[PDB]
Amino acid sequence: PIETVPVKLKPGMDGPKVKQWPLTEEKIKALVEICTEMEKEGKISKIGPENPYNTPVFAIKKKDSTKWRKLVDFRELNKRTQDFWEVQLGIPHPAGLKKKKSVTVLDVGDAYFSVPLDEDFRKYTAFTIPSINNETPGIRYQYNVLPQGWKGSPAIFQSSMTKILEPFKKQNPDIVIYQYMDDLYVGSDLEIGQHRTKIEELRQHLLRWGLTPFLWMGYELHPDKWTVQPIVLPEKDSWTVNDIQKLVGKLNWASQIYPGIKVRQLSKLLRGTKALTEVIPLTEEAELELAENREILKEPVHGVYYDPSKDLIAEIQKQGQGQWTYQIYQEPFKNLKTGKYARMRGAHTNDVKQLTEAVQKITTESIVIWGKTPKFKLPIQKETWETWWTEYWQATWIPEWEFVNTPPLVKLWYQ
Amino acid sequence: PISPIETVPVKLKPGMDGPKVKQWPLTEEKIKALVEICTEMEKEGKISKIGPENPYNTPVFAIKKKDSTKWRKLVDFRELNKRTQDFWEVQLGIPHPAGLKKKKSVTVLDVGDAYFSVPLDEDFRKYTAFTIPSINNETPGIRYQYNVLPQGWKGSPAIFQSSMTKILEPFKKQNPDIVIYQYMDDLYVGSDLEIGQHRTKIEELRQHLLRWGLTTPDKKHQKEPPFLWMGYELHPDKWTVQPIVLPEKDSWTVNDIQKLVGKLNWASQIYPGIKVRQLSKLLRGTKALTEVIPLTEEAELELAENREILKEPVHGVYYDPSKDLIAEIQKQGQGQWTYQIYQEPFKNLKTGKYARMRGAHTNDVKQLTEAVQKITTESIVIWGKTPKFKLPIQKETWETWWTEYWQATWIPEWEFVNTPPLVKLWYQLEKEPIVGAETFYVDGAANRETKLGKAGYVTNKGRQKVVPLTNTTNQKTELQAIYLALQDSGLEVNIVTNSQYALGIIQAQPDKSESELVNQIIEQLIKKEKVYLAWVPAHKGIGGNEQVDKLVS
DNA sequence: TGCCCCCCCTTCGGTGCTTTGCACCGAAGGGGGGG
Ligand SMILES: Nc1ccn([C@@H]2C[C@@H](O)[C@H](COP(=O)(O)OP(=O)(O)OP(=O)(O)O)O2)c(=O)n1
Ligand SMILES: OC[C@H]1O[C@@](CO)(O[C@H]2O[C@H](CO)[C@@H](O)[C@H](O)[C@H]2O)[C@@H](O)[C@@H]1O
Ligand SMILES: [Ca+2]
Ligand SMILES: [N+]
Repeated sequence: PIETVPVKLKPGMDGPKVKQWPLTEEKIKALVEICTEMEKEGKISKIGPENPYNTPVFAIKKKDSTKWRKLVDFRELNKRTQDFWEVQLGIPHPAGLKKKKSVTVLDVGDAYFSVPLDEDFRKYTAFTIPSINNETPGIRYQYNVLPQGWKGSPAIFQSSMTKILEPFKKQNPDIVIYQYMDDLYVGSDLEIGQHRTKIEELRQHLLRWGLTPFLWMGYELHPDKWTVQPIVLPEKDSWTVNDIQKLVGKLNWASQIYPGIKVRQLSKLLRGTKALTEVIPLTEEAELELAENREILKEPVHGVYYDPSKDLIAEIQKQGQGQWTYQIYQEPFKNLKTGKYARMRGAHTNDVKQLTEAVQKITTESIVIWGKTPKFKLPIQKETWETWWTEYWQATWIPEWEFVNTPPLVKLWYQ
Repeated sequence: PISPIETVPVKLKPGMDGPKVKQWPLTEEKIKALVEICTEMEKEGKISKIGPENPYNTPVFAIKKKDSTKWRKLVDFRELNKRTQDFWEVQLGIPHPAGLKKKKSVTVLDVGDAYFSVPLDEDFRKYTAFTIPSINNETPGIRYQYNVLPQGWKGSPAIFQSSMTKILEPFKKQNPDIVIYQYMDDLYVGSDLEIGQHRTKIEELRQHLLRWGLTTPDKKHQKEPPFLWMGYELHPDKWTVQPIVLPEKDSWTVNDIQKLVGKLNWASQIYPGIKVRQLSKLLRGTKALTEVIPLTEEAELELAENREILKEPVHGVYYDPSKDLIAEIQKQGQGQWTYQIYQEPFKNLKTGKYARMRGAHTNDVKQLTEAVQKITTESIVIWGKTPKFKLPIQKETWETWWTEYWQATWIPEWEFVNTPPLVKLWYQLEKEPIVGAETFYVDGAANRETKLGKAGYVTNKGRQKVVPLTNTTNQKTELQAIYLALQDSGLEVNIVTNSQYALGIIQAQPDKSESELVNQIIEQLIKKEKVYLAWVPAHKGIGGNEQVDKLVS
């Protein structure tokens, strides 16, 4: 007896028509078992070829989770679905979530299945389950309730969500709660035991609504312990010609971010035509030029602030030895955050696995700090990434990405 | 009329009306054979005659069935297809026999008049109107509309293939011990049951299909092996592709080579070692489809090597899920690679080849990575899992490559196989400058208008050179300056350039290039013992860079 | 002189940084195959 919220697409846009990619045996058995149970509960229904729309689908296992979790690549549908900020169903982002000592992420996507979906919009949520060796043609389904991973589900459910959270928000006014897609971010400054206690209270608080992948899992963050990776100039007392050449090339690049850096007195050290391994001392004017440049790299960049109307862009660099650097920005050279990852999972043996973990880590930080998911510039070949990335994905969302190929002519972010 | 099965709603694109294309002249031999087939569809109820209120029409023609005395009716619905709504095809791929498991009992069936056994959408039948000449356009003739799925409509294959699955879905769920491969109207059914219980379930399916208006004639009922299925021959323990005809013509046209390479690609799925590099290299060039091409000395040998592979009959085996999958790749040279997928040695499930040349500059290590990715996707398609790889590359070679490359790259669980020619890296750039090696400061420049330029170097030992270049570019002179330094240097050399373009190419350690100049640079790099490359910004008054920039500009 | 799907090989035009040359990629047209 719940009336459906009508949903429209962005004017001048058709529906998603993205082909289903091959799935491994373990993922197909997981989807067939899940989609059969979702069909009994009326949450999905079979469709035919008259529906021209389709969205890829596969399955994942979250961190330290042994059971499968259906995941739909609604990226193309989300871009074509009306932005709910214009219907005022948008969720404001609390600036204090990044300040709490601990933040726990909860998969609350299972609650969306209770709300029906607009009949005229169900045709866009179509997907297809493939068969091994194409034994059976595509078995197409479509959603009848709010699907997980769609940007419209938390917006429509937000009215229902704030009511369920009212008793807990009033008993604990110092706790920040943010909702993004199928996740619920809960942050507090309490002790770890009292924090997990308040988290367990919020779980059982949801079961009081459930009676009237599952909720039991949670992942702990510590945004107060998040650091940044600044540009650093190495400290040497004897410089070779090659050392100074690397330094001038690095400072020349860095001048695009810090316009106060000069290399006039350092370049004049490279006046002659010397062998690269020749050690050359620093002139008096060059010592002041180097010292003054380190001070500029300490102070912040002028005019760098977050614009809520612009997209976030993330670049990642493979530094080797399990090291990975990244920068988040909206306008070029106006970085909002820089960072470096090391000893992640898959280090020293799997680049695609480490890159997948880095993309997840960066997106999580972006959601906590700004409430957005950036578009990634991945240092990997297109075919290399699209072959393996699903095997290592452990998140309920999927960010936008493109592929680049930039040789590291200047070791800028990592010496 | 009678109602066969559950229909599918079909619409036109918004604001679009039906087709009005009329009919082209038809020869009398075809006009005569068409009116006979039209009467049969009226009798069975597949086509209605009333269409004076129908302003639409679509041209119709007819061609004979593949090596069969029957003529096929076809309607050129190309104008209707532009106006029909889009469908999502449920056909995602092609089944392969290498993915089949061994079964004790096998049966193959073909559905009679499949497209004509499924009711068309009621409201859409008006747009399928068509006219046929009665007697050379003397009299008006007979107009008709389709009451079933017509051959030539873009929605016919998807609608039939989906309705076929809905009918088989209850039979498959109530018989889990059975395996059914459905592809269009052809049916594969296999089980480990005794042939008596098998022929029983086969007839149960034959009645069930007849319980929805689908016939299964005995002329296409295959009961005895070898089963002809998807262009193969299915024996109980082995499978093989149907025989392949190689054109042996002495005067090769462009269209002949296209047919030749196409058949070699199809053969490479079970015949190992097929090469098509030199044969396809003859097709490159804007030549007409009728121009005769003489076969080169390398393409003639390549054709002869392929002929020797097809002389002996080869067979594949079936999949055993209890055993691991093994994929072994061999390098064939000139960017050619072949692979075999097997579970027990010398018993190949299938073979294949990767010869794609992507990028202007590459190496064998990149091409091997791409071949592994092709096999991985192919294996997930057929068997749903990634095979263990045996690669002709040493662990040390691969470790050095991926740890030092700036892009993320990886190969799944694999082991080394010492099958020459081994893939290796032909040179490695030092990470630190070489002590005691001469330092070359190279640069180039070219005039954007005259396409003339200079390229040279200057070293710390006083050595200099400048060379004038004609019909060149800024990028070519920058590459040329590096080539000059490599030619005029010892076995160990430091080279400082400002060319981002050249440094990006060389640092990726290519061993082959479409550019003659880059290949000559590669040849010099292999001769050297230690090479160090460094980049400096231009016009910054840095070392020899400011000096050599003046010499070449 | 029809429709639908998959594969490889070549060409061509669009795209974005290596920049106004060069490298990459996806579409398209040739062929193979299936029904
Ligand atoms: N050239 C072709 C070949 C096939 N088809 C599709 C594929 C299939 O879905 C259907 C053919 O229906 P039929 O049942 O008539 O197929 P046959 O020629 O084998 O006829 P028979 O054995 O029953 O005497 O139409 C098609 O459009 N055009
Ligand atoms: O990895 C990119 C690859 O994915 C596809 C199909 O799944 O598109 C998906 O990814 C794009 C890049 O983020 C999105 O723009 C798109 O919406 C999403 O479906 C392919 O288009 C692409 O090759
Ligand atoms: Ca048939
Ligand atoms: N220059």
